[PDB]
Amino acid sequence: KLQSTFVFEEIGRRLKDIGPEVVKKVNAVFEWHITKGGNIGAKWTIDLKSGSGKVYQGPAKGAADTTIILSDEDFMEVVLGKLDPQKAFFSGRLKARGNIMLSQKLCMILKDYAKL
Ligand SMILES: COCCOCCOCCOc1ccc(C(C)(C)CC(C)(C)C)cc1
Ligand SMILES: [Cu+2]
Repeated sequence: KLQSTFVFEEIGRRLKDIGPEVVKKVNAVFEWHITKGGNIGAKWTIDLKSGSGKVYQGPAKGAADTTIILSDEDFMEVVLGKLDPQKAFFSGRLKARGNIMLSQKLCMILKDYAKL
């Protein structure tokens, strides 16, 4: 059981409401590899390229623009504000592949949706 699952499911619920506005600012597809034992326990895609966006399990149906790899616990610590994702990147706990420049847009945008 991964705690990250609750977050991804809630994100999916959120996008059915704020999706269209999130997809216009981001315009990208994000893949997530959540580890538990250095072992990938779950893969998630957050597609923000059309409509209201979508969250689904597994690898991206097409190319992912950015892939983020981190532990279940570290993901949760970033979600709860206890671990800065940029510090985690420079420390080696958070890995990012692909277009790392796109990673900025995502946190900032949903956060601003976390204050409404
Ligand atoms: C151009 O960037 C310079 C290098 O900095 C890299 C920073 O990388 C950290 C940002 O990547 C993340 C990591 C996690 C997240 C969260 C977990 C907040 C996204 C979420 C809540 C939608 C899962 C967002 C962006
Ligand atoms: Cu920033």
